[PDB]
Amino acid sequence: ARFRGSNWKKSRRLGISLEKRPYAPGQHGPNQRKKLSEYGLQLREKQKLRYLYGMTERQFRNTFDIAGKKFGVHGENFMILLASRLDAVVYSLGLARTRRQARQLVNHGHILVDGKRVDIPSYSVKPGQTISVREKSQKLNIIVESVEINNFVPEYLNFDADSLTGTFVRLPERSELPAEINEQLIVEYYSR
Amino acid sequence: PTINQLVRKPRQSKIKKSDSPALNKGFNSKKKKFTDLNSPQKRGVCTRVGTMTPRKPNSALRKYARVRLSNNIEINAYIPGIGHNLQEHSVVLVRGGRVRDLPGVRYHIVRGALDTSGVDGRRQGRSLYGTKKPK
Amino acid sequence: RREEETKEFEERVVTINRVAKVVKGGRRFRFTALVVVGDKNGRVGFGTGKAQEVPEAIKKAVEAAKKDLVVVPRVEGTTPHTITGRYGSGSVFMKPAAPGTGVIAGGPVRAVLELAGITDILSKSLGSNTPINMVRATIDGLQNLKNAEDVAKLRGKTVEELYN
Amino acid sequence: TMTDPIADMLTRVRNANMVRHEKLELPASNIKKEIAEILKSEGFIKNVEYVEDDKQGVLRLFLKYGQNDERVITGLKRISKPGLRVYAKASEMPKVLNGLGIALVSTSEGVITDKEARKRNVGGEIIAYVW
Amino acid sequence: SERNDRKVYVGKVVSDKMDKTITVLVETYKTHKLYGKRVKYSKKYKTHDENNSAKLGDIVKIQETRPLSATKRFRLVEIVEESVII
Amino acid sequence: AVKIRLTRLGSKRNPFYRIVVADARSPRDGRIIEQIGTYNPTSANAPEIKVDEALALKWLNDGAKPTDTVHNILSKEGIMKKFDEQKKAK
RNA sequence: UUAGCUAGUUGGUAAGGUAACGGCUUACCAAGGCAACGAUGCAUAGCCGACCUGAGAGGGUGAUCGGCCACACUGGAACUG
RNA sequence: CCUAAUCAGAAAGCCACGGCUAACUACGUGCCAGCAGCCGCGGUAAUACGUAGGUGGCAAGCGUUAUCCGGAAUUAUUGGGCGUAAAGCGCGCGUAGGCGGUUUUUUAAGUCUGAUGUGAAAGCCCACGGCUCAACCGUGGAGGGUCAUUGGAAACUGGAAAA
Repeated sequence: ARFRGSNWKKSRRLGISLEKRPYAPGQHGPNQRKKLSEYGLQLREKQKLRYLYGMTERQFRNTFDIAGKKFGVHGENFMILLASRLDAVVYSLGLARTRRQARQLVNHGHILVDGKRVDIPSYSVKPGQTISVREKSQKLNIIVESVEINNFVPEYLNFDADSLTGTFVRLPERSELPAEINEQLIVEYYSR
Repeated sequence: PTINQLVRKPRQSKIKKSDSPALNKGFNSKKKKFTDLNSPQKRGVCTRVGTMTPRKPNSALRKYARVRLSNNIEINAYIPGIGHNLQEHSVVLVRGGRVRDLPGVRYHIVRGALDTSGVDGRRQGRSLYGTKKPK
Repeated sequence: RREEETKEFEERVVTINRVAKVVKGGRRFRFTALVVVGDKNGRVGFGTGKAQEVPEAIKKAVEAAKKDLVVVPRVEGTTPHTITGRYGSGSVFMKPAAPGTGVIAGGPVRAVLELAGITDILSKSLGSNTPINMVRATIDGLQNLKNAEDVAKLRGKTVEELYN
Repeated sequence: TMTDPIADMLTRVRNANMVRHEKLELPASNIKKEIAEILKSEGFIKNVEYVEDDKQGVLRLFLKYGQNDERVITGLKRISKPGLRVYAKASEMPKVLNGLGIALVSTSEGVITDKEARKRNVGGEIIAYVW
Repeated sequence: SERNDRKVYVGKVVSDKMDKTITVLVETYKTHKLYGKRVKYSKKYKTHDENNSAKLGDIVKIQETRPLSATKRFRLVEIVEESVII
Repeated sequence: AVKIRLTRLGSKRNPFYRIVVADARSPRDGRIIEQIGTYNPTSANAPEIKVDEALALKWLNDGAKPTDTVHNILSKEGIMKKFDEQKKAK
């Protein structure tokens, strides 16, 4: 159950962007609903980080606690890890219009991480790595459609747009990653 | 207490007790002793199906049944769900769990595993009470 | 003592009870509610009050909250050291933490510490589970908490020879 | 019969804190003089003055108090008490209150504060925390 | 072979009422896993004399020798202190 | 009755044998005495193999019968050359 | 709410026997030995590296995997080696 | 395993929605049927029974049951108490035991400290490498003794001797 939902109703709940948005989903949606307790705030933050990349919880906890291994602060490490996934590297660099397009691009295998075939969106990208587009498939309608627009480029990731080659450079952070979030609540959620 | 007074006694605990006092099953056959075999559930032949009522403040004709188990013990267990496809001499699988209706019954059978067939009168709690997904 | 509405503030309610006074004939009730008040930058205070309605009672609690105030000795987004709070069997225990951990505690004491501007801190409630006593014990622990400069002035020696 | 003199001195010190009196009187001892000297060297004791009369002691110490009459410590107690004696290695030696407080510890070479005891990589039997 | 300085255990005598054999009471004190305090529990090592040389109440040390009889192993090496009623 | 032999340790498809001294009565994957080296049939042609070649000479000089498999690797290494240079010299 | 247990037991001598020391077994002499710091009995149980849990001290378990032990329808015995 | 070709067409559900605990509306029912881990619902307008819609959690898994730990500081050495809440026996004499006034000298058993051997390997942790990644495996490291031997210290505990 990686992704087969509308993914808008959830964003309607969370108030986040990857007419109808002022309301709440469902019949009892648009009118007054319950308040938010601390547990609800923490769950909301968890979902607001998880549905962003479309991965699952049994993977979420593992990704969370493999970020608990290295030194430094905990949250920042968690986000620099979860934005170090393959789909984050593909989309946040500008090879798509949303996060799920990257998932279908990687599971298809259109990308060539280190110029090699890979069939998982969960691989961990690393510095000193490049990424290609399986040059045989560098000219489909969707790919060249998405690349032309200079949507955005952070300074820890590069481009040669005509060559369609991205590459990791430096460890990112919340300062270089858009869609900024709260770290204390989400780490506190996995305490109790 | 003082440290030496604590050395010369092992700091005894308040060891708990079981909630399913027939979680245990005695030696089946070829023996007279009772084994400590543990199980999450036991089968059994029901020698009578009856019905009783709880104490105050609840009021309802609650349906129960006494069952002879594999370990040749005698317990009581109420049948949940709508409708019961049991009677005397009916074998049945049994779970564990207490009900506050009245003591002398602290189990409840499982619906759909044994002779006790699942009731298809439900569509929401189907994975319990033996109901299968309808189409 | 010396309430101020000049700084920024963040009202935060801990609990509400329906509390009753029995008389001949009917049965009179009067809602109650406790609150904690702080600017989450190093200043905090709790509050209590009672009224026949929710908003008036919580307003009373808040207006009485600013009148009792706490200096909150803080350092590096954490408490300077570890302590144990004790007030009327409502014991409580706090301990500093490496950055990135976050406040972990009970609901009321989480609200107390989140609203006093502490980011990363370790603690666990003990003894009684009623919010009021453990919150008051938490504040008592913050009252008898000291920092390096608060002690280095007292002792004849200085900081940089004794430091966390 | 008195089971422990260190317990007596620390109870005298704390009971002097609760009422605040500059002067106190207590039968001295070599370990008592040394720990009093270290107390003065931390900064908690204003002055030290040993006296002699038949036979031991009696160690008279001058307390310390802040300008607003504020007690310097927030607690004081021992760790090594009879029946359950305790010891502490050099690395395992505890940092009570870190720099804030100190940890009096008796070593093969003498009694010193917690710091020097971890610097020299020689531990010993702790006696009392203070903070 | 010569590699062991045999396990020398001091102790005292408890009885002498058997031929060429005594019952040395070795004494030590050992800790507790749960707490960290010390307490002494005794043992009674039987020992092989030559001519019942040791006395009752003596202080002596012993050493590993070999299995000599039914539950008696150690031999004496040197009597430490011998005296009369104190 | 002690011989150089291998103890496989890999999981399902990439086995990882170990070079180690052992008695023939012991299980292949049971107890051992002292480890020397290891073995790996995968990831490289020629494979990657390590060897003590300092205390391994001790066990060959005081007695052991390495299998012909071990003969292959040690002859490729040439320490068994020094072993026979020590033996057949006199 | 398991308080006395032990008579080859404990010690010696001699011999035999065992790869070996040894009441290991014999005959003689002696009455000691074990036990509140828990003998003996009863009941259960193979043990361990570890596994699970816990912040930590601890608590529970002995499935795979490796080490040691005990056993091969039940009881007794011995040849080979 | 790879090449090339073809189709979104074969591939998704389970629990819960009064509080705890994130998630409400209608109808049926009306102390009946039933729910129930607890507090507890239902005798005619049930957000708690059943059903429908909607929603939340989770997922090729999900819920129940049994068992164990945590929570449980509810065996409390770290980390509990004994006026009234369970807990000071009726008290006395006293063995074994536990504990120990002040100072000096001395021993170095405890203690502290260094080395040596050892605590198999696998495992836990750390770092790296290899199976497309992860799982896993390997490598190496640290860690692990209430461990033994031995070189030093003597404040403290202990042994001896002297005030």
